[PDB]
Amino acid sequence: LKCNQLIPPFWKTCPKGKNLCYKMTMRAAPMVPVKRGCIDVCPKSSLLIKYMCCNTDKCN
Repeated sequence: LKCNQLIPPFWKTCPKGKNLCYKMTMRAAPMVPVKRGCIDVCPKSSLLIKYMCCNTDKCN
């Protein structure tokens, strides 16, 4: 269970508990990928920022 952060080859193995990941793109702008990382589950997405969470590696 691992996930890529932004774009060039740089992913990381997620820690126990957090077998999921995400990609916080901004809704303010179209979908600007600001954050990306290893979590468990997505928090409350803000109207200004979309939290694109998943359980599968690479998805972010």
